[PDB]
Amino acid sequence: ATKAVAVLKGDGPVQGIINFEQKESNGPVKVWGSIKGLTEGLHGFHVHEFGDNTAGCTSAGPHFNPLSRKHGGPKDEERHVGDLGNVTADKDGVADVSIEDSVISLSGDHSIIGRTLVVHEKADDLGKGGNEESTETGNAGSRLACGVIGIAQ
Amino acid sequence: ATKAVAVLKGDGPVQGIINFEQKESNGPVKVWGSIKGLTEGLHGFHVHEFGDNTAGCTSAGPHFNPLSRKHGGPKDEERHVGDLGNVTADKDGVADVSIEDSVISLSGDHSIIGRTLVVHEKADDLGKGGNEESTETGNAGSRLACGVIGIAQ
Ligand SMILES: [Cu+2]
Ligand SMILES: [Cu+2]
Ligand SMILES: [Zn+2]
Ligand SMILES: [Zn+2]
Repeated sequence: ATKAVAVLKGDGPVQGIINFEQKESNGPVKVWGSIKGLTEGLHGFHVHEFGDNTAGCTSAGPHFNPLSRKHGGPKDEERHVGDLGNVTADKDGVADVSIEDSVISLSGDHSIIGRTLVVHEKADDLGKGGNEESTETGNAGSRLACGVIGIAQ
Repeated sequence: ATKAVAVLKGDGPVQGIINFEQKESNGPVKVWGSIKGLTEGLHGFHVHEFGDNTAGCTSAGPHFNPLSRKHGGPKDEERHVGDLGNVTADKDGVADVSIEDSVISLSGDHSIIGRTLVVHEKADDLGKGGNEESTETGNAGSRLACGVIGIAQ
């Protein structure tokens, strides 16, 4: 598709809306929106594999990683397709998202449509942490809110 | 995908988990699971165009209908790809879904992945209602619950 949307819900006060836009298949996807209820600071922002939220966010699985790479920042080469990095929430706990990614897409093999967008408790270290977790989850912590990425108009 | 899941939620007491499985790209989709909190009776059950949930099920748009055909039961030529008929809830208000559709798919053009599955307040007059409106919604009343269809493991 060329436009997708995800409504982030969770158990806590964390909630938000993230829009995805892709002008043309080969093109980079613009991810933009707002999330409220976050502690100020950095928070992991990733696209997990399954858009299954039967057990809330835990059922979403691990990072969408079809090229079986290790975890890293969104500008890194070795990285999961879903590693979108961190989003910063201000003093009022609001994160006005604005990422532009070229690895994820809204069509094809790397299509995130049907998968789960997840916002994390802590910062993602982008794989520069030094331990096994770093190159697997980036040590981002628990999943505060998540939502299935769907086709929008 | 080969498997997908939809967790139905709404602003009322209605909810449930619907599963879909597709053995091969060109075969029929097994749809199954149950909904609770419904009034005893038949209930419209269709796949709507958008997986947009920013405004509850309202933002889901009309029934998924790529081939621009008229509304109808699932057993018709002229029917919407998204017309899955009606489910029936017992006097507990539980509907046990067990459909098998050949028109909808979990991949390709008719892919329902990333869209919204909706359960209605009224029974679907499977288009044979003759109401000009009938040929659009089949007079299924309001959307009690809905969910963006996602890829599951
Ligand atoms: Cu994550
Ligand atoms: Cu409907
Ligand atoms: Zn990752
Ligand atoms: Zn229809």
